[PDB]
Amino acid sequence: KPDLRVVIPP
Amino acid sequence: RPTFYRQELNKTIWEVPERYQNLSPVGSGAYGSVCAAFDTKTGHRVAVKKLSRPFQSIIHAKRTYRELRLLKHMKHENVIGLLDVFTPARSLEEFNDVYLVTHLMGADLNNIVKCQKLTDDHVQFLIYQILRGLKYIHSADIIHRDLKPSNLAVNEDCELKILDFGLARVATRWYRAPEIMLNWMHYNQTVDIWSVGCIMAELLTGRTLFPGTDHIDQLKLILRLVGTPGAELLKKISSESARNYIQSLAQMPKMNFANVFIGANPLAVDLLEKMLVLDSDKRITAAQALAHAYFAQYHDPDDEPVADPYDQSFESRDLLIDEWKSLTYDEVISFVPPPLD
Repeated sequence: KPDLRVVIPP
Repeated sequence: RPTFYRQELNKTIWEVPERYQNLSPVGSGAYGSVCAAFDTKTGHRVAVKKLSRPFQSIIHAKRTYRELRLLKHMKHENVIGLLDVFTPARSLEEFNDVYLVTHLMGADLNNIVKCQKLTDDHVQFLIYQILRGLKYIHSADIIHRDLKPSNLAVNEDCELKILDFGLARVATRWYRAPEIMLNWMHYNQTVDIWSVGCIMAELLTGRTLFPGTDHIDQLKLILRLVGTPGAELLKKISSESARNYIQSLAQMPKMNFANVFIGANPLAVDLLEKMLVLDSDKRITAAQALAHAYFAQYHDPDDEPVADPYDQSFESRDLLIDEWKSLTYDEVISFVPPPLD
């Protein structure tokens, strides 16, 4: 699966 | 029947199964209030929604039934599904409240953008998933009708799901196709492709594409990019007044999208051109878009499933409030939970 990352806000 | 426990939050009684703990009011509306809670059965946090008087009128009852039927049918990795649906009622005689439970995924697209700048890669993967879930949805003869960033949930792995389908029949308006916004004609699935287009453009340039202050102002921004209507499309507009207003407009030529999205992937600009076509019959379909060069790194025909047949004959039945209510009860009664992973 795609090696992408994203930051999720609080 | 699970064990329920009732409690009062924001002046609303919530009676739910004990599996749902630490309920926290997330918000409210004319549709119903929603609570955040932790589901001790899956070990996952979830969104518990309590409908606002589901059966106040024939209209509401039918709308309630439509939402329940729609959510129960949705089974795809890129679309929100029904984790659970229940009512504290012990029979039809006392049936009155309907609770819907869904997965709390992380954050909507707006909150992602607000946190970081996305790479062309992210956009590719994000728009791909949108089209993947849309292919599933459209294959079932369903039209979301209200795609926008706030209706897109994204997790830490950049995975996405489409939520909140339009059930009814600035913001929202900015991602709507023109034939809808002004009721020019009976629209088709491609209205969602128009939305995808507006969303993609925004992710690439960091700017809303058609932020019109009102319907006319937006139509002008739109017609300025894609050009004014041609005779072929005009003949499709059923409203005589609509046709009349269109013809009153000063003709305009389609713009070169490359001149609007300078610096963007040539392939993404091409796809945009294909989605932002004024005539809905000429817009690219979900299935077709997945096969576009822009998604070459994510496309897999054997892993882009369609849906089972979705029976909507109910839309044309004329029933009493209580018939719609009993129908809804039957749906609640027959709900089978999703396999535990």
